[PDB]
Amino acid sequence: GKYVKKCQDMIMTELTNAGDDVVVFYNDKASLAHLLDMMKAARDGVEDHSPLMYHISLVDLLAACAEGKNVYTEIKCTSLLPLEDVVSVVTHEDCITEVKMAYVNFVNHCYVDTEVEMKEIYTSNHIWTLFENFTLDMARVCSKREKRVADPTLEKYVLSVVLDTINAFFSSPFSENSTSLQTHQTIVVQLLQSTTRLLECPWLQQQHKGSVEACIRTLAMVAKGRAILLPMDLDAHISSMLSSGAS
Amino acid sequence: SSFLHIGDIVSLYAEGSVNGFISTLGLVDDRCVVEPAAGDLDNPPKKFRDCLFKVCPMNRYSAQKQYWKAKQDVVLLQKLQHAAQMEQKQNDTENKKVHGDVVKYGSVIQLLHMKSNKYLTVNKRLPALLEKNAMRVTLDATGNEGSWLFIQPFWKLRSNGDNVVVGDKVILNPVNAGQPLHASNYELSDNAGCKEVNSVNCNTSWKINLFMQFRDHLEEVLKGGDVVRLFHAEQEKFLTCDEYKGKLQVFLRTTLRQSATSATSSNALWEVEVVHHDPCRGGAGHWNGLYRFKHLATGNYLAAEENPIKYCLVAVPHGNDIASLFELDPTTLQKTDSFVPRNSYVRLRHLCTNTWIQSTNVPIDIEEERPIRLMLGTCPTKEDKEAFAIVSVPVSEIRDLDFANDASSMLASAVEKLNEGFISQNDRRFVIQLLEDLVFFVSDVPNNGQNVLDIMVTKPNRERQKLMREQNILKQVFGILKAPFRPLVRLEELSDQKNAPYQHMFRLCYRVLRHSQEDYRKNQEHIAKQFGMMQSQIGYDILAEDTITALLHNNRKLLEKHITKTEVETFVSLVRKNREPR
Ligand SMILES: O=P(O)(O)O[C@@H]1[C@H](O)[C@H](O)[C@@H](OP(=O)(O)O)[C@H](OP(=O)(O)O)[C@H]1O
Repeated sequence: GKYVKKCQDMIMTELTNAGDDVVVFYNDKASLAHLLDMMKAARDGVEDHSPLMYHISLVDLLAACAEGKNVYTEIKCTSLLPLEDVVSVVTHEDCITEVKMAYVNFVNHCYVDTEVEMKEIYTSNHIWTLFENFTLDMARVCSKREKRVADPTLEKYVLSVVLDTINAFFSSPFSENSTSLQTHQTIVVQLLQSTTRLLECPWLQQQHKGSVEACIRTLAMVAKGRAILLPMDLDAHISSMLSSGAS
Repeated sequence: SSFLHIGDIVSLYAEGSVNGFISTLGLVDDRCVVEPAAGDLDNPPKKFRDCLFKVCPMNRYSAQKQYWKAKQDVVLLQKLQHAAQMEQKQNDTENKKVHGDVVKYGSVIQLLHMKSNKYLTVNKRLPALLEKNAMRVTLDATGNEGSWLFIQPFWKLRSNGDNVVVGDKVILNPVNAGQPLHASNYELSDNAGCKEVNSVNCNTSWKINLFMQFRDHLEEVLKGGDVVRLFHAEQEKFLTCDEYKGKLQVFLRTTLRQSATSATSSNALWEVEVVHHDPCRGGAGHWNGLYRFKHLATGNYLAAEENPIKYCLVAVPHGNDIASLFELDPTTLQKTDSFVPRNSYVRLRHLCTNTWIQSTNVPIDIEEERPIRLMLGTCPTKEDKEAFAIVSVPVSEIRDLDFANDASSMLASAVEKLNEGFISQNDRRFVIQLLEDLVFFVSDVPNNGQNVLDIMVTKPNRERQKLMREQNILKQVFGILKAPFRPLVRLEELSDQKNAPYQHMFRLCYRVLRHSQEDYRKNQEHIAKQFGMMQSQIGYDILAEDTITALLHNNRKLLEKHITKTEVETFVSLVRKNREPR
């Protein structure tokens, strides 16, 4: 449960100076199309030794390396993968849970939780598109639970990395001065609504319940005043949530 | 360009989503907001006095915080009070010693509101009123650990441990909250066009504009933004600006008192403005610098215009014209271009048309018997006898005048609302609260929860009563009394529970009227001029009876003139109706 800064540093430098042989990113249009085709062919699942698994493992390794609130590795990790490609791949109509998890983790550990301020994050619509996709995934989970049939992988994605990224974005010192919050009130409101519905389900575990409660509390705290008001129908349960949190 | 020093008074301009200066609402309200529509850097707002802040160094509040916590053991309490007093004295000594030291990036500084004399602080145990996710910032008279605010560069050119230069954007981070101040776009419902300021992560930057320098802030030298009185030696009279017959006019008011120095009125207060290259820079006036005169109440500036003497002195609404410009020729020798010392004889000269100010005995209000307003024209030549002496003014007078002006503004708004035939419940509550504060101010008694309707004042404050009379606050009270009836409210219907808050409002108004005429002949006569309307409300539970009785019994002449068979008959009828000993 500890991070070795030196190991992360050497891994990052070795990966960068090794070349395209070790690190492969489908950032090109043709490469993006090939990734889309292989992902569509992998609708049933991801093979153990398929190139998609290798790409997911590489993205996870880069995200883990960038972890630890450092500056040496995080800048290089962000440079390797820009936000535009993450939005293009994650926001595509057709996608898979593993790739979404990997990219969301990469964004959380290399963009949201950066040790050094970066202007390109909190002054763009990339993360707001990401948040609308998060709301869509939450709605998908709710609809699936409506029919009593749901995919565990999607639930895990919505519960583990989605909530962590939402909390990090709305709990970082550098995000307190977001300039596009006022123009993007609806989306955040939607997020809150989605979270509320996710908390309304009974199957949520105690640890998951606590994590969702913390995320809702952070969203409400950031949503106190932004030239916005809580809808009364939505506020009906937010009042109970606040009462429970105060207790 | 110059470096920033401790004690300098500078203006903060918000940069980001909303651009504007930091201002404070009216009354004793501690809320801080930003009004982009009020003005900008090119065109500062008219009420610029509310956008001035003074920089102060670190202040220790450990003993004060401990004493406050303990209060919220008599010997222990006394020891804590003594420790707090010693800490305050030590902090004052440190501020005096460290005065004038350069400000370095990354240091801790505090902002003090000169107009309100309250330190800005960020409360870490409560959220903002509007933006719940944000954090509240408020002005505190004594301050606390929240006053501490680290200053950091906004650009990459500067770094920690570097001098701060004027006209540069900086970030203020509270020591406790640790969140840059943000000018939230959330508009204030109470006041349209006002944006609340809170503490939350953002990219807003506060530009620093220098207005008054620690070296030039010496009280011994006249400085821009300071209010004084101009006195004429030969005439032994004071210059003033007043609305004679609906139009503002400037005149040398005559006094029948045996002591000219005691003939001081709030409306006769004048402020000195210095002209500099930067419109927001006042500095300290030099003997070779242009000067302007401003009215502390009406806001108009002194000027000279073609006299229907060739030019007569009048008041203009804006100082954006060379007419308002004036120069002070010293009567005696001066130390080259040294700063003008306070309370020094000077001669006013109008440089716009190259004419010299003078005084004449021709009244401006000849229409009224025994005129008091006197004309002040200009002469092409210079006269040594036309010398005006400067007199200092205590801060208490400025605070009282500002409070009176704000209260008069809200009372005029309330009168307008009442005349419209519809007043909101929130507006009625605000009016009632304002009348409550006015009652407390007239009574000069601390607000300790005692029934203000029965408030008791041992010694009336003559200055406060004169301020109320001259500022037309009593006229506003009379208008409030007369507006609902003129309808909105009826005297016979006051018994109904619906108009109970209106009844309490009339109650507070009558208390105000009674408390402003305690052993003061001028106020007594001013109120008695409305004897007819006061008697029109006789009998009803409004306590017009007690006010009328006190006012008329205090003065023999008023009782002789006003009381007649009709008043006695009304009193007999009402006592028969009620049969009460009162
Ligand atoms: O001593 P008394 O009998 O009250 O008379 C005072 C004085 O003689 C004037 O009537 C008046 O001054 P001005 O003529 O200059 O107005 C002043 O009121 P003021 O305080 O409003 O000036 C009075 O208080």
